[PDB]
Amino acid sequence: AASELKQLETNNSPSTALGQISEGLTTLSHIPVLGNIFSTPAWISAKAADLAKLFGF
Amino acid sequence: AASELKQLETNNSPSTALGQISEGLTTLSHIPVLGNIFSTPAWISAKAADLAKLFGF
Amino acid sequence: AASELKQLETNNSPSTALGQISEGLTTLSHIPVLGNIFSTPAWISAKAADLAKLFGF
Amino acid sequence: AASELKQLETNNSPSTALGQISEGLTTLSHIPVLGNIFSTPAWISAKAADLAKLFGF
Amino acid sequence: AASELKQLETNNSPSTALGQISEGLTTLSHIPVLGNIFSTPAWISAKAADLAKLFGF
Amino acid sequence: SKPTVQGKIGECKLRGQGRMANFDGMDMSHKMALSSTNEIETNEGLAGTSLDVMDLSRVLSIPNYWDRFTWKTSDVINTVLWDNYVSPFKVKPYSATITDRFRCTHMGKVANAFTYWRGSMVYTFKFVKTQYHSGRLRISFIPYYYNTTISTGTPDVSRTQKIVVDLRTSTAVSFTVPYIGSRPWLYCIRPESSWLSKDNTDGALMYNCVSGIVRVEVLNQLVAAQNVFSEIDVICEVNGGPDLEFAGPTCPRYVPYAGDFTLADTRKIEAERTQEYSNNED
Amino acid sequence: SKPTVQGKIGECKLRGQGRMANFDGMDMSHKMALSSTNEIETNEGLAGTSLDVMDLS
Amino acid sequence: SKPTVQGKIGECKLRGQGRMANFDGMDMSHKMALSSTNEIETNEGLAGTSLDVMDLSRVLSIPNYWDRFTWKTSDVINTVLWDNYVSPFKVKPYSATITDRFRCTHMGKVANAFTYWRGSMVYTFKFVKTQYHSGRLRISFIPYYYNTTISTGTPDVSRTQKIVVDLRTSTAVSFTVPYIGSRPWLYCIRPESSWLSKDNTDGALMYNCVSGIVRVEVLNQLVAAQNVFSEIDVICEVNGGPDLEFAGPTCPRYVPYAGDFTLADTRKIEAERTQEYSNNED
Amino acid sequence: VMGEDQQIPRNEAQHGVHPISIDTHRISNNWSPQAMCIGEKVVSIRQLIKRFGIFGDANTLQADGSSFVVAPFTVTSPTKTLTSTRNYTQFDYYYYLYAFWRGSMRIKMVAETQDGTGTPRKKTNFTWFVRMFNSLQDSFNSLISTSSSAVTTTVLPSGTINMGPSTQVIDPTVEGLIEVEVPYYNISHITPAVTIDDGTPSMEDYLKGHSPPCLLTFSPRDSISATNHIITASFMRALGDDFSFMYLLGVPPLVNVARA
Amino acid sequence: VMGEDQQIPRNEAQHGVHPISIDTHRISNNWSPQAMCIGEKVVSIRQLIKRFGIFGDANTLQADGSSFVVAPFTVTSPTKTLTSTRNYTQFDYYYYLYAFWRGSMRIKMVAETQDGTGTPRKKTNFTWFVRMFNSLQDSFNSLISTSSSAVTTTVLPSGTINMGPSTQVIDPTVEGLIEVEVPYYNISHITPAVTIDDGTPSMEDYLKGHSPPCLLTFSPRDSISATNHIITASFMRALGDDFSFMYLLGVPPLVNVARA
Repeated sequence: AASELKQLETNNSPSTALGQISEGLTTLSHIPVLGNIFSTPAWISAKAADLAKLFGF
Repeated sequence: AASELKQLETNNSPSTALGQISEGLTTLSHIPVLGNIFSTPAWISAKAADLAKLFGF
Repeated sequence: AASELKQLETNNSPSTALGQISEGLTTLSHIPVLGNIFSTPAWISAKAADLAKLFGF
Repeated sequence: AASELKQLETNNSPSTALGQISEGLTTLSHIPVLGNIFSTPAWISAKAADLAKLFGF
Repeated sequence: AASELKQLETNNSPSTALGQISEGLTTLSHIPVLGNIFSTPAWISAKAADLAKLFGF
Repeated sequence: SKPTVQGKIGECKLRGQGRMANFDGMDMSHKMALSSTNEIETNEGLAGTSLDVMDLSRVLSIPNYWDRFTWKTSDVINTVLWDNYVSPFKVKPYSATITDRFRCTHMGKVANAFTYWRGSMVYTFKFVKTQYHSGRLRISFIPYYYNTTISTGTPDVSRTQKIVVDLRTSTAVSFTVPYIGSRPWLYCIRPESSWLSKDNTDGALMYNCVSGIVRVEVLNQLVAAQNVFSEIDVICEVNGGPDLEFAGPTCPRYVPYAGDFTLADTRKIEAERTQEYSNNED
Repeated sequence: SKPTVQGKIGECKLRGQGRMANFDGMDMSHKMALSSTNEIETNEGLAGTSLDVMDLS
Repeated sequence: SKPTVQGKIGECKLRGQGRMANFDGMDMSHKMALSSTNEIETNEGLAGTSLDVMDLSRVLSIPNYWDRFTWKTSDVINTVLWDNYVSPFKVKPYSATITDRFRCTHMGKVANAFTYWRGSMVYTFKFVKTQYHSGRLRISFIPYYYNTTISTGTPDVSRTQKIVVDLRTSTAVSFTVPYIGSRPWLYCIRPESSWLSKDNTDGALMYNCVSGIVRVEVLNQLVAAQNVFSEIDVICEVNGGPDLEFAGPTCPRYVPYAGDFTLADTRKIEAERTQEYSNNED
Repeated sequence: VMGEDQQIPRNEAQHGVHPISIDTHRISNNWSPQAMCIGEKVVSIRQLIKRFGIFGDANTLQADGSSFVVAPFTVTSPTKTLTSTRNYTQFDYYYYLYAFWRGSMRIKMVAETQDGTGTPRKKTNFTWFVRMFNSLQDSFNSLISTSSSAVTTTVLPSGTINMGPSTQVIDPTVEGLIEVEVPYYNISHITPAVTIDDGTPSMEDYLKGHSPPCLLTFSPRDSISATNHIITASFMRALGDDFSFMYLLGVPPLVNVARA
Repeated sequence: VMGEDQQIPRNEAQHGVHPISIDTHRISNNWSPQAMCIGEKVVSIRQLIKRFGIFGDANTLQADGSSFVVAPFTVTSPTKTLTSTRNYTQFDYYYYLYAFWRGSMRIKMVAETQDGTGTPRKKTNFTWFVRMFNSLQDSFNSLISTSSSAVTTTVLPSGTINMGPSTQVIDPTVEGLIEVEVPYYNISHITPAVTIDDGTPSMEDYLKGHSPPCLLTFSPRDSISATNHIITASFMRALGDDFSFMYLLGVPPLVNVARA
């Protein structure tokens, strides 16, 4: 979520990169799995800065 | 589109560069073709980050 | 406070970093103390720039 | 225009630089001429990116 | 003024730096003088860019 | 923690909408499509070609028929066979009887919705004749001369730029008429418009929208074999040169018309339509 | 070209005025002076001394 | 994916409009032109010159006629021939009979719409005479002396800065009068304004807007040959020095007038206009 | 200049091939005409058609439980009179020079509340529910009314607004104008530049691809009353940023519009 | 100081050439006068004219289906009275020192609703449709009314608002003031600083280039009623950021304005 909100600001669009001609693109064999790049929320960490905020400081 | 929205923010204007004296500029022989720099939309890609978002993550 | 407001803008979220799988994270022994990274407000300084503003300039 | 709008954002003020003590500044002999740094509008260019937008892409 | 407006945006707070423990800070002997870092307004300059704007361009 | 705000206060102008009348910038529409990124792709070949046909130069340069005139064996030297106003505003009455409906060309369709015009015009003449017809013509461009009514005297042939063509075996003549004016632009206005007359002289002010005239005059009388029709029908075609441009886009003045003209034109249309879309006869 | 928006939607709190009761921050006044940059200069000697007499000490 | 917002909440002040009264900043107008980027180009030569004529120094420095006075063979030594208030506010009554309409110079046009003035003034005298006229004049600048009514006594000639000119063959005298005051600025106010009188003494407070006077006095009586007119008409011209500046722009006090003045002035105007725009006689 | 074959083929003329100047000089230009006097450079119809114009005519909701229905891609055949009074746009004007088109479409609308003819009007102070139907199934078919205009009024049937189609809720008191964009969502990459003589497209026209399957509805969160509470609206439209016209054709006849 | 040719040519005086000081010292200055007491530096008329001032006078819509028409570039000849009561601007004041000008123009307007003279006024609660006409064709010609002011009132003719010209819709309840900018869109790069004795420009004046072809219309999305529902407006104007005055001329006569 945090990651997506950030990218949305930098590119001012959900799209992360430059386009590709559609004639040469295939994702027919692609099989998505539950664990990915956006599956882990940023609040799950123990870095000093994060823990202080977690306890209300 | 994404590309244009981005440039519009950085220059806070559609204009991408510095001007040129008009007396010495000619585009009389210029012939535009359908395929250009803005003809390919950014959502057409298979980069890891893009595919995850595509499937709703 | 100033520090937190700043981080909130850069990451456009309170979260300061990338996430970590929750199964392998433990803070059971962690004991928070009153003095931390956010315990000292930024207005408490004598740097030239700050003192001028302090006196109303 | 584009140039001025840009500078106005970066410095969040029309002023482009740091000040100078007024006692030692003189522009008595300065004679302004019609052709300057802001006399040429940014839309007058033939760079690839600009021409595509010009034709509506 | 311009200088202060700028710093206020970057730090999104008037405070320019990191804090210091208050127990060890003393400004008892500090004597402020009229001439400082914020005493000279940014519009007082003759740099090319500034003079053009000054004359309305 | 949830700190209290202490930063910058921005200045903002709300918009009920943005760039509505402009071609560039940004549009604030909500998207009805599932994707807030919906946008179809554009490339060469979509409709048969690699070129962009929306570019005005691709439209203005299409050769269009416009008028015709006759050249007879009895027209004496110096007879003016045809005059035409040098301007892209090619919009005229359907005929001498129907003056409230009009014909046009691609240049006129465009001019009919613009404020200014610049550039050259291409003129093409097609002489529908025989190799047994012979005569010489004088064809010229006369900057800022319009007609005997609003112009002083007659043009001095000696000071006029021209081409003298010996027509015997040839059948086509072609050339480009360059932009000539005191200003970088001329106005887009029909020559016959009533707001151009000044002192009871129709079109007296057209020198603000027309650069002059192209003229065809007889030099050596046309002669023809006794066994061929003694007249030549001359077709006149016109289109824009590479530098023909316009500047102030607005509302069109005249608009597309799908109604009728004449009882005889409608019968022809019906006969052709029957031939074009029947399964038998209708 | 004029692409459809697809970026970030900000969150904003409108102010009828800002920092009215505070000594620092920013003021949102419209300037009646010809220059939106109007600001007089401050220096030593204005009224006979180099010290700032507004300082409580 | 469409994540829920969790970032920064800004602070914003809405504007019904921005910088309306200022010369710099930004304007929030919607553009009616097709391009949201519409802007014409500026360069040297547009109207004949490379210099920017909107710069006040280009306007203030234009030499302007202002007044004239006579120098006679009978004016004895020490006779005050002419006095003038040192200030850019050159706006006076059309004449002795018409006091509700006025004449001005470029300095006055500007001063008529500003709060403060600084700088020097250039004075130019043109003696319309002959090479057979001879005499010496005393021409000076007297800081903070105005007239016998609001100033104490008469100026001490010995303590006055001046030029003593021997006029025989020469015909022109010129010099610049520098800014002299206790403050960095003086107010822009007409010397005759009624809000300047204090104790039944007109203009008693003008020392807050006028720096003093320029004066011309006779030193050696003018002598002339018996065969030449025994009087010299002296033209006085004035304009701003390189450092003449103003500070607080506002509304103008007086405004352009296109009406009439006198029955005799209108006949002259009509006669000249006939000569200027006729096709015969009107 | 003169010969048996001086004529220049159409396709070559579209590449800039032209006869020599009667002047003998080469044809040339630069950008000073536009920069010194106009302030911009106009070179394409792709630029022109993106300008919004008024769409529809005298639209109102005066019946209980009424709504607006819009056919965003429809273009009406030309007038057959000498007193034309309809609304024209840069889009439908240049439409007549081409045989094909493709792309999204933008619609905008403003609206007021009124208690009778000639009485005061006030900006609608409530939200609007905007819906889009695309599948050629039960809901879409029940909405088709061939004799109605591209901007018409009706009481939406049941099995329409309660089925959950693409829905965008717009609050005018905060957004100002209502602005929405309809995608191309077409069965192929191009559509014939067809024209409708009377009204709107039928099922056959959609199945043929003569128009993308798209019917847009605008419903007010207010109760209408024929007797004393009506809503007066005005719609505008313009092609989206990915729109194209293709395949040039010849011109049609013209006529002046009603002036009075 | 004294001679047969001490006079300094006009063109040289405009380069700063001046006679020696009666003081003998060199003329000098610095920025302390402005920095210590004023807070800014004023050096050009190009700065002054960008300030907005009230344009027009006592403008109202009290007739059914009425609108405002504005001639943005027009400057009226000077008063011929001793009781002048019109509105003045920094723009029309310095206009009289030059022979030529060029550039865009900015217009702004505010408006209220009122049920009669002396009764309460309320900010217009509806949208405004602003249109610009430029071509010297049918629409523009039907709008010309030489005897009307640069800010006048009329019922727009048909073949005007339905033809799709440049159109910007502004919602006051959200934008505050109505702000629009008209481009130079001129036939050449400069225009004579002409003045109109009575009213507005005619076709001949436009064809001659005495004023850029520009007529701006403001139409309210409300129903006006002479009897009890009127609209009271106020317009303002100022030259755009690419505007210039050129070729200095001599000054005109002056007069005081009506004070009371």
